[PDB]
Amino acid sequence: DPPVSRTRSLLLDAASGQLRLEDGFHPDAVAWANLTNAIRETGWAYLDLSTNGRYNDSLQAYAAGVVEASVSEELIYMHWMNTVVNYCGPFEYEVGYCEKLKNFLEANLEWMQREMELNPDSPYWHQVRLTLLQLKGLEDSYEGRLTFPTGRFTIKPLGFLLLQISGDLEDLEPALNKTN
Amino acid sequence: CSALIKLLPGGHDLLVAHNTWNSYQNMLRIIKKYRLQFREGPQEEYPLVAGNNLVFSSYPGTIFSGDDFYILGSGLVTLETTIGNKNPALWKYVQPQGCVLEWIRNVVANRLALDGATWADVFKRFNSGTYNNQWMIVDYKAFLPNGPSPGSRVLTILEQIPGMVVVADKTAELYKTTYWASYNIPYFETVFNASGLQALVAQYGDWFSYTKNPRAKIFQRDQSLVEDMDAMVRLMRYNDFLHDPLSLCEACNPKPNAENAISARSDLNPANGSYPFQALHQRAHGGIDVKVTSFTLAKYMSMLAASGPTWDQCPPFQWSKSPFHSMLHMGQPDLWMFSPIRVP
Ligand SMILES: *[C@@H]1O[C@H](CO)[C@@H](O[C@@H]2O[C@H](CO)[C@@H](O)[C@H](O)[C@H]2NC(C)=O)[C@H](O)[C@H]1NC(C)=O
Ligand SMILES: *[C@@H]1O[C@H](CO)[C@@H](O)[C@H](O)[C@H]1NC(C)=O
Ligand SMILES: *[C@@H]1O[C@H](CO)[C@@H](O)[C@H](O)[C@H]1NC(C)=O
Ligand code: NA
Repeated sequence: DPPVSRTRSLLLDAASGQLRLEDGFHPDAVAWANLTNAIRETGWAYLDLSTNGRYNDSLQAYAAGVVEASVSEELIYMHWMNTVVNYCGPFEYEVGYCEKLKNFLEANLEWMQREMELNPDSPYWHQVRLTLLQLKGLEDSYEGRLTFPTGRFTIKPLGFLLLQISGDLEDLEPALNKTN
Repeated sequence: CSALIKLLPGGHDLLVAHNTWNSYQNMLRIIKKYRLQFREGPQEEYPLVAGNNLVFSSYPGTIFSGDDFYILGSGLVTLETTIGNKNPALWKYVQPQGCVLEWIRNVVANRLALDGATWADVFKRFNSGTYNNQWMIVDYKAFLPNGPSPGSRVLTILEQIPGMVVVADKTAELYKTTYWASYNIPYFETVFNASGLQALVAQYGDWFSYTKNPRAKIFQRDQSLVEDMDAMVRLMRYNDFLHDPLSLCEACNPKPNAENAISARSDLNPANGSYPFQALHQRAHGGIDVKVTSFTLAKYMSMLAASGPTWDQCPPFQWSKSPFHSMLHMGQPDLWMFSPIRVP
């Protein structure tokens, strides 16, 4: 049940030095996000989100995911419920497919983590890492627990990754011999 | 999804529009503006990426478009329609190692690219063979209002299937024909052939044809009527399947099919209808938006966006007044009668 407007910032505490969400606009923060929900009136919500370039881009990516999650929690929950809640759930028939998909996604995620470690100087893998940090921060935030990874991190194959891979799954499904 | 890239008469403007086809249950929508400060590489000496600013049509918890439609501060507009793959012999190219999933490849290309060539170059690396799309990359930096064809750089077409990515600059073709339409069918004959579409043309006919499918045909017939932003909205919203001969499905009973339009309304197909293949059935699926931009609008990181199934010439979709009232659609309006809005 989203409010018209919600603004959250993620500050890195000078002392802690821990990340904490605050309400409102704080341009000193690592990131801030503003969700305006006009779905009832226009069929759209609007998000704008900024990260602070005075922090490195890893922390920015993570924080970007965190702040998006914090201003859109209800929308995330509902979208998840509408779209992917049951996908490979606890009670799936297609356990053959779902196990293959979990294996695939875990191996894929591990392969990228490995490539990032093996290629700390790579622009490409750097951009991949930022993308996954953003994903990680989004999931962490929604879960209510902020852990900024400085090295390798684990993405849940069937967590918020599921919201990103809907188009990928259209082909993963047949490639992993799901019936149809 | 449908897309149209329209060169206005006299090259007055270049309009770029995309209409997502999706399950209606996906209709919690967020238009997202990201203002990031990422660098190209893991060191502070690295330049800021070309694509730090981006507006895109999206969904809750979805850290990319999914549609896709993006306006990037690098002057690029990236959009796709999905081609998929019907050749099972290509699936061996879908591997957990050596394949970066499409959504990440998309985000990364969007971030690093300053032009269509580099977008294609970045995106095609570690081709996963998943979310197999035709991507259109419009570089508005290469667009001169009123100017003649610059020969290159305005339009880059990329088509991905497993094990194969084909890329061409299609500026000349855009300027010559005055449009680029996209409608879920690969344009590159090598991609069309490699992904098993010939067999489906052979079995089902024109629907799988690049040039003869209903949308190709409607675009061929009607694209020139897009003379401005609202005309673009209108063609992108287009569904008049009951009365449009181009919406006739000859193997179907009844013959008018709501799938056979620019903006599908599969919900309006009869449940007891007889249909040669699943796309044509009654479904809680169809066009669920239009997003449109222009040279000036892209420049200001801005778009016209309309949310919901088309209601220009079809009754407005309304969950409670639909075969799909029991489907989960939390947070979603019941009645979908929304007009385009400037965003923002
Ligand atoms: C970017 O910034 C963060 C924050 O300053 C760095 O993370 C700190 O790293 C030290 C040593 O790695 C840790 O002990 C601190 O606990 C980290 N702080 C936080 C907030 O977690 C980080 O190393 C920098 N670089 C990268 C690549 O992330
Ligand atoms: C799926 O089945 C095919 C045979 O149709 C087989 O060759 C292939 O190894 C299988 N792929 C996976 C990943 O299960
Ligand atoms: C594609 O397939 C068609 C039908 O078999 C054939 O006529 C054509 O030569 C092929 N084209 C290419 C470029 O592969
Ligand atoms: Na798509």
